Amino acid sequence: NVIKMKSSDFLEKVSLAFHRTQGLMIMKTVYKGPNCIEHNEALLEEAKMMNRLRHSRVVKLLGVIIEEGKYSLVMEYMEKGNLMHVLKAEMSTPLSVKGRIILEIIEGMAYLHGKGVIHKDLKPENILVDNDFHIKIADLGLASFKMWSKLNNEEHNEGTLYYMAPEHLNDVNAKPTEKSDVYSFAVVLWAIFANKEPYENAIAEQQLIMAIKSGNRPDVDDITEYCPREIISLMKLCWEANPEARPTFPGIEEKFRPFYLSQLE
Ligand SMILES: COc1cc2c(cn1)N(C)C(=O)[C@@H](NC(=O)c1nc3n(n1)[C@H](c1ccccc1)CC3)CC2
Repeated sequence: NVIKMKSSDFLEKVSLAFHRTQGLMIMKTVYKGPNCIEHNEALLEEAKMMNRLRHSRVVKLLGVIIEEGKYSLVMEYMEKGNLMHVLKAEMSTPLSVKGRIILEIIEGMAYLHGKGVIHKDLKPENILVDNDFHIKIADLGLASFKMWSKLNNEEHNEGTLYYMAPEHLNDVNAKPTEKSDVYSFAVVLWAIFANKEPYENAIAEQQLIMAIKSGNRPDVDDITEYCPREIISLMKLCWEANPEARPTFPGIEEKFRPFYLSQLE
């Protein structure tokens, strides 16, 4: 359940926050300025609906702060940051854990798709990791928070394409689908084993967009550490140019869970 929390609930732009009674949380204040009270109940219900997406692999929206001219969202604190932070830490992550993170991403995405939620911005920054290396899927760019996103863009307030299905590059009139997210997943799979972002040799945005739409993909030979052949096959399957040929997350799960259990766990 969501709390209509108050600024007063916290000790004296994104920022750490210590709730006076509940503890560490993440706050994004989305808006400062004129009153716009007419938006209040829609902002609250939208937060309620996002808060109703509950699953072990989906991040919890803990509270909102709705005040005279200050609107803030409050999220649970994931101790190890996002997945790229984890992949780029000095201490390595063993193959078993990488396999589990993949399985858990599949579960969160199957759950979301089960509820009719198309993420549209899946990427390592939206995959958060707790102290025990379990993951939760987040929506930090507010791609599913329609009203808060508009609130964030209002005039009187005070981006990466690596993971975008090629159908959406240079085409803002295509509607994203579940297969859009599957493509993103494919590139996340590559990042997990490369321990870095793809396309490091790309020079210009227009060169990248045109290259990916012509069929360029992340360089599989650039994976130095060991990567199971089945996982190389999965990412190639998941980033096929034809969206209708990419599998669903339930189809992915039925393949990868028995492979995870028998080979990587
Ligand atoms: C650093 O930038 C950000 C951006 C934000 C935040 C922290 N750092 N805070 C404080 C949040 O609360 C974020 N919330 C989410 O991303 C969020 N909340 C939920 N989800 N994501 C879940 C979800 C996941 C995927 C799709 C839809 C909903 C349901 C609850 C959105 C705004």
